[PDB]
Amino acid sequence: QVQLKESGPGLVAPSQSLSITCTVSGFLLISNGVHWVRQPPGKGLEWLGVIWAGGNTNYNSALMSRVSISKDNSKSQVFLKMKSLQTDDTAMYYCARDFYDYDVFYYAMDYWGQGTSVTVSSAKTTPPSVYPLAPGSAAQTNSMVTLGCLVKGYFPEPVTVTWNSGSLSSGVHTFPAVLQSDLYTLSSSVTVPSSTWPSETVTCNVAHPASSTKVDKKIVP
Amino acid sequence: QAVVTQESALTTSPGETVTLTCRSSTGAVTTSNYANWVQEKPDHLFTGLIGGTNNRAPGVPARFSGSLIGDKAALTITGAQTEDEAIYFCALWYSNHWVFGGGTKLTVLGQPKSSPSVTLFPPSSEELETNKATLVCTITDFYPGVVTVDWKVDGTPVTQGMETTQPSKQSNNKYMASSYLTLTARAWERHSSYSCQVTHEGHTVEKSLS
Amino acid sequence: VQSSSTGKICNNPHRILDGIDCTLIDALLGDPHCDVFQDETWDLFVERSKAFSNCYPYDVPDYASLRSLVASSGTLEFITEGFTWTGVTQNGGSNACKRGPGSGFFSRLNWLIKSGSTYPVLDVTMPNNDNFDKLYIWGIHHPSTNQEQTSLYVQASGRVTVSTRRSQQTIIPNIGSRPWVRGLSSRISIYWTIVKPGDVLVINSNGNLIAPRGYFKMRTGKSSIMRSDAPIDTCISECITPDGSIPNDKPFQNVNKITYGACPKYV
Ligand SMILES: [Zn+2]
Ligand SMILES: [Zn+2]
Ligand SMILES: [Zn+2]
Repeated sequence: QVQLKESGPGLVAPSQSLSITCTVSGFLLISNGVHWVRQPPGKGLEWLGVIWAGGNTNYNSALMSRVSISKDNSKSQVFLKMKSLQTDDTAMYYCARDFYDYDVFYYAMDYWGQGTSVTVSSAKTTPPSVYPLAPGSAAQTNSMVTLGCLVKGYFPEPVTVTWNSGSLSSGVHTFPAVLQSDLYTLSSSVTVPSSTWPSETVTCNVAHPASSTKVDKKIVP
Repeated sequence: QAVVTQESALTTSPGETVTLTCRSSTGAVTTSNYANWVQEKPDHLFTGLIGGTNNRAPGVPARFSGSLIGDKAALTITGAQTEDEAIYFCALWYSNHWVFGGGTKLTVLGQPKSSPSVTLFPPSSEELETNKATLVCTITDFYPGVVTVDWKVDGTPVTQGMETTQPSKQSNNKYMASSYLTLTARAWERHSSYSCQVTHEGHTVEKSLS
Repeated sequence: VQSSSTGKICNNPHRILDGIDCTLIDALLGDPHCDVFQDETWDLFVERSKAFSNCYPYDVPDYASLRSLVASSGTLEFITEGFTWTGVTQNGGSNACKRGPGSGFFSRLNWLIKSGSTYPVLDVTMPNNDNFDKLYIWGIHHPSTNQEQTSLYVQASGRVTVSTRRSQQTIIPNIGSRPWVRGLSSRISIYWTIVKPGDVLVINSNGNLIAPRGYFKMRTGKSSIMRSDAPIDTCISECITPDGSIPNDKPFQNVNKITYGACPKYV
């Protein structure tokens, strides 16, 4: 069957050269073209360029000055080479098969690859600083008090928030990280009954694998 | 080359017959454009749907149809099912150059509307000691998965330092989201009231502090 | 006079190849349903009536002649070669000749078409260094519309020149709509070339080429082809006729003007 896989770096610093590889199976590069489509986080797709079965290429007018698609027909590998990388380039990079119907005469991108994530960051692995979040404005509304826990500026992903080392599970809502500055900040909140806090201790746990740091922080009222 | 434009998001319910559309800045979408309709499922696993404007790709259920409706291209899900929820991308060919559309988020209401639980958290003494203050507003358990977050300072509208995470599905399939307002201790002292305004399904539910 | 056949064609002792529903030429070009005859060999190749093509609509001018040259050689041994087409998309195919999951074409042929924006002026050359003749087979494509012509080969009118040191065929496509066959009003036209040792096949074109995948090894015409719906039996017999086997004991036979093997003279 048709099949395309992308294998690349995952993390490259601004001003270096990105080099993804789309390894195709079940069809020959002399029989079809291969396209490169990139999807930056929270954005639409972007077509980078294409390398035809004949070897000639066609790039996206914009990024053309920095892109360069090639291929080794005998290895079944297409090569997307990008230079002068800049942060914006953080995106999912996909390669999809170019298809042309001989009987009806139309182009189409039929086989999409699985994709490969590439982050362009100049940041060193830095553990997260963890600030506890308590209510402050006690409106005394209802029996469900909600605590929080800010996991500030770490890199790279992921971190692992946990409350009371797992004892609290009901409504632990842990949101996705964002990218303030150049590091990932994230937060997590657990909701408990007013007849539990400050009565009992609700503690926050933030293990961050990449930098072997594991901070616990008790949320006081 | 040109700019392919399409609905931001569309919300249907099972049964209804929806029709995503695909416009071209440069004019009408002819057969010359080979309108391609890719379907992006969860966690970006793209799948071809229709090609060359109306040629239904193999696996694709009969219910998806390609066509030209006037001067724009279209796709019509006839009898949408919950399993049709996805971002539907339109791509238009312009002389050995492809141009995708913004993509459409299709919602297929399968459960009751749920109102978000808003929460505004004030900066922590700790974070403040290092001369930075970050307001954390956690919006949760809303359905359908779409909200608009707006920040306010002393009643006036904020336009800086705010960052809102895109909504994320939950285990119960409702949704959670988050917004942050980042200012320096000094600027945090400079005002008295801070508010997070969560707009979801017409109404706006805000929380505020001082 | 010998004037009667068993009615069957005895499987012994000549190597008799029944093409079943493939004619020789279809098995040669490689109609998907004759994939079984690949590299096959025979003394006598019997073509039945059933025989029906079932791939891209084509016509072979000088058919009966190209048919006979192959029939005689008695081998269908194809030899792939390293043709180098740079600038065009190879492996073309169609729905009128499905294979596997979809679009297919003749196994022994390679449909070239544009590579994105263009179709360069192709011009390969392949030398016959060997000690035997080579029989290349190629074709030219005739789209039925100037639209098709341009979608596939870009150029508004193509051309195919297949020269060796002594020959020179320059056929140019002819756009127009022919009768519908398997959904097509288009056609390909099969041509051929034999390259003598120390010669060079030279393919130059800029459109419509239906490129060769290699060459057919040619031996000496000792074998032959014959059309007959005669059954094949397990028996020994030396004289085969379209009607069947007839004994070569008598000096004259009047059964049929066509026969294979040590046979009585026809009357
Ligand atoms: Zn909840
Ligand atoms: Zn103020
Ligand atoms: Zn004999």
